[PDB]
Amino acid sequence: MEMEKEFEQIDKSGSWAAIYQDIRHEASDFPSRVAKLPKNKNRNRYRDVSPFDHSRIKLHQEDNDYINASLIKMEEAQRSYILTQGPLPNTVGHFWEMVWEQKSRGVVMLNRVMEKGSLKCAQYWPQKEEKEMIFEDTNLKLTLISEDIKSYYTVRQLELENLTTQETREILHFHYTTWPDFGVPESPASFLNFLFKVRESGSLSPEHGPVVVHCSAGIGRSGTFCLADTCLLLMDKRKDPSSVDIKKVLLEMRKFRMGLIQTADQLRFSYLAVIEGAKFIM
Ligand SMILES: COc1ccc2c(c1)OC[C@H]1CN3C(=O)CCN3[C@@H]21
Repeated sequence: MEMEKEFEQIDKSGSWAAIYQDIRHEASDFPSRVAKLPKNKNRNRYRDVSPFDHSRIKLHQEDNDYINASLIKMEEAQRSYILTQGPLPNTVGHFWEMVWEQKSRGVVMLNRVMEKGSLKCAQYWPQKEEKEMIFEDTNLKLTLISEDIKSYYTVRQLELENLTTQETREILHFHYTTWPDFGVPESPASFLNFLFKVRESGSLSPEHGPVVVHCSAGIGRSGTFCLADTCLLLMDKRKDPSSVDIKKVLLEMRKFRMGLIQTADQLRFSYLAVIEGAKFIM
């Protein structure tokens, strides 16, 4: 079925939970043996969210190459994404090592450091120009260059220096600051505006390594972001845009990381975002 009328048909019939449970039943199951090794316990935030072995990002280290991060490679859309958890106190150096080694231009953050009165990820970037951060375990230096605070999101320019080689690179930090502590946003307008700002920066384009996107677990809000981006790109590429099937795209993405889209409300919100976004594109 088309999307917008499939949408109204699920609303009128109140069957979002049944649709979402079907997706959960059909989703791929692949091994995640490296994630479960005892030496990696303090590298995982949640015991039930792990990268598959076949698609995990490897650190360029011989001691321990493990990080909780997955490469989502979308062949028809010609887009790739790295989805990862919010960094932990003992993985902030690994996080920036990955950004460096994978040649990423941008980092997309969809959570606040504290939500619901609890810490959802480490404070992993500097807040003042004159107070830079040094990660001694991976030999990197990170400096805040500029910050632009808007009503729904903040964009930061950062400098990452590999202290071994003295090479430097500019990284863009796109921080969506207004996702509610509970539920999903009422309108997709600010989320879509944010997606378009990331696009306009070059961070999603083939001349760079894959964008790094995270929330707390790296599957819910993060899944909404890449699912909406890929569906909109396919609607531009194809002769028949009504052929784009958001449930099929989501199941394709779940071949590369488990659990993408965590609730039936997130599934409905993803439909809404693609529907509204397809009208603005034209
Ligand atoms: C309904 O709310 C929105 C918000 C943003 C946008 C929407 C609808 O339409 C599609 C794209 C096209 N676009 C740009 O190119 C810049 C921002 N907008 C995006």
